[PDB]
Amino acid sequence: GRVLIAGATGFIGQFVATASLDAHRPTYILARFKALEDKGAIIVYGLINEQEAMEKILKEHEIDIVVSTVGGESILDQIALVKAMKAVGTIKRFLPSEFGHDVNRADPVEPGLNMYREKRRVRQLVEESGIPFTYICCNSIASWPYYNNVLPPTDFFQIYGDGNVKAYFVAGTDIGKFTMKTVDDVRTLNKSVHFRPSCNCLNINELASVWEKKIGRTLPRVTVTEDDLLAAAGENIIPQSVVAAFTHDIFIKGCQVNFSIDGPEDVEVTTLYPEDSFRTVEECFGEYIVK
Ligand SMILES: NC(=O)C1=CN([C@@H]2O[C@H](COP(=O)(O)OP(=O)(O)OC[C@H]3O[C@@H](n4cnc5c(N)ncnc54)[C@H](OP(=O)(O)O)[C@@H]3O)[C@@H](O)[C@H]2O)C=CC1
Repeated sequence: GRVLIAGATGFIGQFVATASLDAHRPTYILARFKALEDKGAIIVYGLINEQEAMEKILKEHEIDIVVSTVGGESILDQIALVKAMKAVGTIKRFLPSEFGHDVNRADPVEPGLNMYREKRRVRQLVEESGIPFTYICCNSIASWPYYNNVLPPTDFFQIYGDGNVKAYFVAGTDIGKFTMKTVDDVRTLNKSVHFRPSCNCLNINELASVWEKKIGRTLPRVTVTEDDLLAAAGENIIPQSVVAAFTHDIFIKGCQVNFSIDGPEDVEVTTLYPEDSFRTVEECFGEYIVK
């Protein structure tokens, strides 16, 4: 199947585009990069918010799989993309711009809640339009989780709340690799795919300690309270306050870990692809040290 990726120069999109090419999939990358092209990508021109233009591309290039990685501020640009895929009727799988939490289960404060409102709206449209779908709920990219946003700190650690709430951290390269595995898997059709690598389930205190090992010394630790984060969210400064709201949901409320994925509409990456190891946080934090 031919893959079209929208947002391939984006933060997440670069990993997904690169993984697709590595897997020897025919990959088309939508342009409003040199490394992408050298690796085999075909560049096509347009914007996902122009319905007619998208219908043309999907038809002319015989696209089977569409993956959108547009940013938090462009979620509703996908509305015209969904109408376009419904029109051409030949799409075998659509992955919207999801790449985070389960937007149905999580309940962040504003203004994070508005972004989830928009992603839910796109899901409703996808499902009513009968387009086959996969929702990538891949939790947190493996990084230092700065409340407003590279590298982890070298002065002091800001620890949210008790620093004892677990989250899942996934290498950008693993986000890409495992995402592309799902696009034509029978087991991920019309499912949410959750990324729960058991070795990468860490709290902020454990993240700090991993980093302390890498830098060969300790830093003081200071508390950033729940109210500190809610005050930052309450400023409604975009996109910083959005990240503050998500930080509160993850590290104060436990949103990544506080639900079962046992039901028929949820699958989990490590059980789908057994004996296929995720990179560790130790490993990722090791490559920052090469700078
Ligand atoms: N799990 C995690 O830790 C994280 C997850 N997220 C999620 O990942 C998703 C991707 O966001 P992130 O990588 O920051 O996105 P970026 O802002 O880094 O990249 C967005 C990409 O979308 C392209 N784009 C935007 N609008 C259009 C359009 N109308 N038509 C065609 N292309 C368009 C942009 O192109 P251009 O530059 O030309 O405008 C850009 O290449 C979001 O849903 C976000 O919520 C993102 C970061 C952290």
